[PDB]
Amino acid sequence: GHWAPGSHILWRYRENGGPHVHIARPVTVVRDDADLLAVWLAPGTECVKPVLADGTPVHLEPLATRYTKPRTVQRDQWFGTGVLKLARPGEAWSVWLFWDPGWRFKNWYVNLERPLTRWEGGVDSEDHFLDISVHPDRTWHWRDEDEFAQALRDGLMDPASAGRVRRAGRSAVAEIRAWGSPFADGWEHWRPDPAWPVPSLPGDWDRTPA
Ligand SMILES: [Mg+2]
Ligand code: NA
Ligand code: NA
Ligand code: NA
Repeated sequence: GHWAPGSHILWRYRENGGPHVHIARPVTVVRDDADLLAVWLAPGTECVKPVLADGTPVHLEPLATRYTKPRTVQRDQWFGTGVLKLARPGEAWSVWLFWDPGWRFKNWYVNLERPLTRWEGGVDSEDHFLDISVHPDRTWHWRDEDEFAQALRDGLMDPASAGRVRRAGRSAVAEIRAWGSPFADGWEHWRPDPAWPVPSLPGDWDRTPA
């Protein structure tokens, strides 16, 4: 069914090309219905993320080896300001909103990704490398095209799957140009309940969907 608002769930990503969870983010359900899942990732939340096995942050590893060196997982507090994440069922992206301090809206970010798979504890995806940034003035640009390219060269995607990601990118860009959902929907005015606690990272955050 659908989770009640205020419910705590996990928003997760698998490792690239494998079954194990490498990102796990406890989030609070904002909305969950036939048209949309919306969740809030609060500052200070304990999350899991990948790191290189030698301790190098993934983003700090030179691009040539970023996707080839062995990885492990680390638990640590979410860095920086909170994120509201929105995803339509079946859609090969989610849209995340970020604000500067004092809730001054900054941008929407379209994260191209495998359509979320719902399971008992939350939703799982696989990241598709390419992102889009959208500004309040309705302009847009790609982000992480370099990572996308490298991931292709390293065989993390085959040309077919890469084609599908770019097709999704073009569909999201058509939505941005049309100023469709969720851009036009006023999520930038959304605020969390100040009563909501910060959700904990469950000890079994790594369990696979049955
Ligand atoms: Mg991404
Ligand atoms: Na979506
Ligand atoms: Na709007
Ligand atoms: Na919006």
